[PDB]
Amino acid sequence: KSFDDQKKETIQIIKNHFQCEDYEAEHYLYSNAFRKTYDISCNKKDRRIKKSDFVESINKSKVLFNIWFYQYEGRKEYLRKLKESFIRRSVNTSPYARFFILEFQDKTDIKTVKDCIYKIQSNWSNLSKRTDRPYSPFLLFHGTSDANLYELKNQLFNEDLIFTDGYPFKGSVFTPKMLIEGFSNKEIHFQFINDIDDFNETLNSINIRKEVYQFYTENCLDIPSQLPQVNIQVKDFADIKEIV
Amino acid sequence: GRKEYLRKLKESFIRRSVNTSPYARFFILEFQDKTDIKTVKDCIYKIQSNWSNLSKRTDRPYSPFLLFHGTSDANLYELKNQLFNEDLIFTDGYPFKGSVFTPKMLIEGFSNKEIHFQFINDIDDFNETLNSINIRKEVYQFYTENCLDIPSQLPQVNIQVKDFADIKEIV
Amino acid sequence: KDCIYKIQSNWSNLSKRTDRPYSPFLLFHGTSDANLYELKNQLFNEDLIFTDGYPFKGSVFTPKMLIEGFSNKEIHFQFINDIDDFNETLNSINIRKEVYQFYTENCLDIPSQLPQVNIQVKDFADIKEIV
Amino acid sequence: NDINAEVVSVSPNKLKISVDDLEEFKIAEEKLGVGSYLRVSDNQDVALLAIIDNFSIEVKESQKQKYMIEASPIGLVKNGKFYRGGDSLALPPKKVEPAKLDEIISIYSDS
Amino acid sequence: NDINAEVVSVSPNKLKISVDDLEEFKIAEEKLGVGSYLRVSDNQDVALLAIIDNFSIEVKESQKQKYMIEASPIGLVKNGKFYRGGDSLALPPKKVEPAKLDEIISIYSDS
Repeated sequence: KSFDDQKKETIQIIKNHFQCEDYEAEHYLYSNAFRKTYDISCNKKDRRIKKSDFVESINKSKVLFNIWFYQYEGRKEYLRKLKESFIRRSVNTSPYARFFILEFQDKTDIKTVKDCIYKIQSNWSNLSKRTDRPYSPFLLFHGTSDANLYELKNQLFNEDLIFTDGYPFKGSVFTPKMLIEGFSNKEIHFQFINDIDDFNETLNSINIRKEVYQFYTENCLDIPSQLPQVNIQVKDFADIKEIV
Repeated sequence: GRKEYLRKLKESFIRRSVNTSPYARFFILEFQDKTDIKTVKDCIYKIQSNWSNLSKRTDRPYSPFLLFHGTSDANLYELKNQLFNEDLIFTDGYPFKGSVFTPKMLIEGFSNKEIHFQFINDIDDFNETLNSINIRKEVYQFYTENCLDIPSQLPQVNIQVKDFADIKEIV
Repeated sequence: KDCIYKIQSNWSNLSKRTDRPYSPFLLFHGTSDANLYELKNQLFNEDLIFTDGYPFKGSVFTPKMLIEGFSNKEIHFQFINDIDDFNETLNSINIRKEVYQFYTENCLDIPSQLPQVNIQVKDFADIKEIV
Repeated sequence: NDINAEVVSVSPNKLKISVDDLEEFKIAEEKLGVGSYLRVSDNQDVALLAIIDNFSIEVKESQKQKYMIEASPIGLVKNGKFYRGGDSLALPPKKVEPAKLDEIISIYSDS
Repeated sequence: NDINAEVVSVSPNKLKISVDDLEEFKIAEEKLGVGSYLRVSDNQDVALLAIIDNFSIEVKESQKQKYMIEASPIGLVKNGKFYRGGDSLALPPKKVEPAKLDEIISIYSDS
């Protein structure tokens, strides 16, 4: 049929099946089921598979990228589509421990990565001098070498974007409590989680409400399921700036 | 006697207060492998208590600079980790992992009342913070067998000690 | 009691002027529990308020009471009952610790990472003068 | 940052805004006058639009300059769309910047 | 606790309420509005029900925020039954929470 003649039919067959809201089916389940339909269709040999395990493959927490819903309405609409689906904002932003896991690889420029850090810190931190409850986001970068990661951390400090990583000196063991103080520190703009071993130790030291916002391209991690997660796949790292 | 030995060393080179003026005081202590960790800690705490003014009544505060040499990085980092757990907050120009030496962390920590003293890892960072501090700098050396080489334009005292524990009552 | 009052008067500062108060930690060994609780009951009667980490009857040892009582101006000192309560209090304290030991015949074993000083006195009456 | 303004008090229909820095003077002449439109938010998505009703820039000997702006909230912007009937509570402090051309246009176009 | 609101002053028909601590940040938007309903009590059995008339949230540098809520008592609930009364004295301080749905329903029901 036509393109519009099948949009208002595919949603309800999974809307009543999972008994979820509108964004949890149109943006979360329709998008993931489109590629896994396309993946078996674009295969050279195995075209027809049984859909017994198809219903559990689309229920993963990751929101998958959809190339066909990128060239159709452009990058100015798909990022704007994801921005009001899982990046819902209010007038008052509560002091929650927000974690931003962004995927950094060797082809990504430091300056492109630096621009999203400035966007995340501006939107998701209130370091105001008159706050009784200041908050700052936590940032995790993965999939890159330590030498390329240390170059990003060094340039952020020279541009007066003061952060903490739990390592106040050379030879220091990783201390969670410097990151917790940096959450409540007005002079610390954000927190830099170095790796996964320093990640999961920080979750145990936080008792306030915790939110995880993961943005990746191919590689995604295993966040614990009790935390509220947003896992969004994008082509380039520059698309992350327009969502956050 | 040993009391006379400490009294002579307390007055020949070291002064009791040096007029309590905010000066870039450098304390170079010769840490050996035979020296245990805790007698360094008593020396660090006595240096920090005597040679800093972090009270809120002052308007011109200061903190001492600490440098250690002759020991490996294994027990050097262990001493720094032990001091941080006891709320003796210091800085060494490495605010995060994989950082270059940022000597201006040592500059703000000198005037910071929340940073008790300044750590210096080795010689190369010691000369780098020497050119970053503009105010008057003095170097106090307390060594047993190896004495470090200090630039000749700085006021330096060199004090030989029989061991590491007698450094504590000299300062 | 005269030794405890001298330790509390000299080695504690609980004045309202300061904002960094401190209180001593007291540990006794070599005696029975009968006169330990007699000493503890009499000190609490004369408004020398202390904590031993047992805020109620049948309590497990709570070192966090000694964390708060160290910085509390209304709590004059801290009591430690025996060896096991001493070792677990040391792990709970994060600040610098010093062990001041006064004994006559038997001396306790102290962990070697702590600053220890050992005083052997002729009898208990001299301890009030040295401290 | 050219402008550093911040909500310091919240009434049912009045906001007092303290201008801390004012690096760029041209913002004060044409964007901080009486009747100007202010964007009151902690993020770039959901905002409170306000109309400047009164201001006072007091300066004295040793203390810093006191620039206070009295503004009345007039609506709410939800990632592009303006919502008239401004009674939603903005918990102070909130970062205050002059409203863009799109936000002022959206006041009358969306309703 | 999500909200710590508490009566600091009592007038014959006016209540002054200070929000000492606010944690949820959603209670202030909907349940602490201009005309919202509050429950004023020290127990869950008998309470003073009041409608807000005014509020003010002031923030400055060193001291904590001053979220003052101005309310007027309108009645009295006794074990889920509402008694309309102009003057019923609650001795301050009293712990204040937003009124539940069945309490506001009971205002117009049990009369």
